[PDB]
Amino acid sequence: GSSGSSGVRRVPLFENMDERLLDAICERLKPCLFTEKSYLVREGDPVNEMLFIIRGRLESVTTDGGRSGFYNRSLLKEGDFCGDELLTWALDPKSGSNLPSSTRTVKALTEVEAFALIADELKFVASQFRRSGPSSG
Repeated sequence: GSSGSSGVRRVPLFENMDERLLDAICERLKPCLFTEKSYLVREGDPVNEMLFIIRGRLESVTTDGGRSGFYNRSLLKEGDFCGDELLTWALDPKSGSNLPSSTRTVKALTEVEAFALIADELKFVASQFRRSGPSSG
């Protein structure tokens, strides 16, 4: 592609995370791209890997709940992350009830450009670091 400036500019997700944890997680980033009819996250289904939107577009759709009609369609802005729950999942070792779940169902309508992130590698680097303490602050 190009490889220049990485997203996660001012993302809250990586608030507690440390640089070392970033690079590590970054080093995990694998070369992959999403095409038409490409499902990133699925509501109700487990999450194997997370996708960090670097630069592209996507469509958010829901099934459960809703209002006026059916399936509330929507769009995500730039830097929008899906299955973010995974991030926490890894950050949460206590949570050992199978892979996490997505918040909504997103798809790829146009050529998207982002990387992939496996929970395993995540949790690994997550636990390895393990930086929380007796809730200080």
